[PDB]
Amino acid sequence: DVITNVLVARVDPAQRGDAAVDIRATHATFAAALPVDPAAIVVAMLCGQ
Amino acid sequence: VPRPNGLEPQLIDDGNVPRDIAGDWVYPSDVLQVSVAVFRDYVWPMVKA
Amino acid sequence: VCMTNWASLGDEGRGLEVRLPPPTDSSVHAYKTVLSRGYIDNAQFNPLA
Amino acid sequence: TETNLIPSHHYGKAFAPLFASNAMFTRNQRAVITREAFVCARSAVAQCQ
Amino acid sequence: EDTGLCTSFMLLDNIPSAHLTKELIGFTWFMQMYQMTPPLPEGAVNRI
Amino acid sequence: DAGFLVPRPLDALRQFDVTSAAAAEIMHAVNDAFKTAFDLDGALLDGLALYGDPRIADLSAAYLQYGGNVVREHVPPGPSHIHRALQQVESTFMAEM
Amino acid sequence: AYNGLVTTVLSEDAFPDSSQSITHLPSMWKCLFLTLAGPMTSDPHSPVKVFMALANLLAQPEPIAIGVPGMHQTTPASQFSHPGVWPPGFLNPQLIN
Amino acid sequence: LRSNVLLMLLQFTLSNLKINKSSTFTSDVTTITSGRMIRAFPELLALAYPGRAVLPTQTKNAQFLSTAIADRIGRLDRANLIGGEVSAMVECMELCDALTLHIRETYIMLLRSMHQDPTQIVQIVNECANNLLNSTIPISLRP
Repeated sequence: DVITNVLVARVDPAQRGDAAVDIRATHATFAAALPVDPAAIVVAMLCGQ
Repeated sequence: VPRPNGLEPQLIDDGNVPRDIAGDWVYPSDVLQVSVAVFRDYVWPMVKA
Repeated sequence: VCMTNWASLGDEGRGLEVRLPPPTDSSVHAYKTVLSRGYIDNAQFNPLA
Repeated sequence: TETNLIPSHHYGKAFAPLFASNAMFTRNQRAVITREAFVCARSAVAQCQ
Repeated sequence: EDTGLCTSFMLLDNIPSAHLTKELIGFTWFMQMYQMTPPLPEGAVNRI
Repeated sequence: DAGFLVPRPLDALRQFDVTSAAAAEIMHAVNDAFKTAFDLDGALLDGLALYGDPRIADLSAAYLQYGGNVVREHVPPGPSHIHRALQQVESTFMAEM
Repeated sequence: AYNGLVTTVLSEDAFPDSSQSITHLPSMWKCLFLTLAGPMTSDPHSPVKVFMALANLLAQPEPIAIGVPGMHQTTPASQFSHPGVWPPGFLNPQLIN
Repeated sequence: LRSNVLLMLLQFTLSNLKINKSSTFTSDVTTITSGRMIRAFPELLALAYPGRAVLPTQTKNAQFLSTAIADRIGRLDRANLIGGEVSAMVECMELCDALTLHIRETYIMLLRSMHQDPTQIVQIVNECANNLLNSTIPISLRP
């Protein structure tokens, strides 16, 4: 059930003349993978009143 | 196509056979566009007469 | 002659008009919107577009 | 040796700058030309004899 | 990469046609007369 | 001449088969007629003219789950008003060009 | 809120390198902070990117049979990005002794 | 002569070991072809497509060009995978001949033989490094 891709189809794939998958397919993950620093999240999780 | 012994310079039919100019033709637009250098010197002077 | 908003009196509205000249002049500069840039003169329109 | 070392870690750091480039296959790409030059020389000598 | 017509046999004309303009005209219409470079080369004899 | 199925009243006007490279310049100069009229800022549907096929029909979004499932969410436009106004201009041009 | 348009993932830099073993002390503080900031990210493989990040470390203290073909126990935990690479030991802990 | 001819056709073979690269296939807006997507190179455009010629007077080389089939020009079958990226390959009908084309296709074949998938290159490098360094290759379609 974990989502692998997210695709935007200009025409639904049964009827498009030449396959043109959305370019976001090429990316390794399913979206724009911004990195995050886990040693910076963990400061805000343990502190913060 | 111009003929050598004085025979009038005729032009090409639809079925690629040289028929004589002095008649009544049906130039399609596309053809006129690609032969106006030879329309203006051969068949259109045979129009003004 | 189609001269859009010739009798307007309100405000600027939208910067867009089809001011066709009367047919005594040449009405060719309003039919070169799409595929007619650079390769065509200012006195002719492309019939294939 | 160093006291607290991990031999699968110290080689992972020392062999790091080797395989970060595709210079490992220059010896591989050179072989596919030493083959094709060898057959087109053996078929060039023995077609003259 | 090549990015050109992958040919290797150029149609050339080694003997040019005569640009005769006084006597006997209309026999030879150069393609270039109308301002176009002809696709097949024009010459008296065109070798490959 | 193929593609989407809209009622086309301009049809005797001679036009060649518009490929994907030529439908960019049609789609670019239509979304440049909405950025000049309504003077929007930002994209306003012009993304559809810089990559991919411009002959879009029934734009839809979908995500593929790993277990052999795909959830297409077809989002078509509802009532269209300027296109309803355009199709009467395009059917008056063929009457009085 | 904008999941699917942009997913935040854990950095490929704050992962413990798989050559390093868990006896290295500052290579488990990178793995402790990875688990606490695990569910914060919206990356749907952040279970496997957290679980295999430990299993890269103790890969000779506790040797295990990572059942996905091509991925070895020491394979780094930024490789597990597809749902086909989720190891069958992780999906069911009865396969782990 | 045989030893000299064979050393000339070796230079004919080796000078043709290239990769055919696709330039841009711009559509033809003029009325000579009208819509069939030719390949706009500058003085080679009128030398690659003899079908697109203007034949004003019946000359001997224009008598041959009158039999040119009008649709056999330009691209025929763009095989593009991802929308918005470069196409994989195209099938055009330019002036190129068969003998040179055959040599070029063989050279493309050779490159294909010594090429492995990204699930094989990472299985070579991690085995050429004795799994000291194991690396991640993303699982998304590199076309």
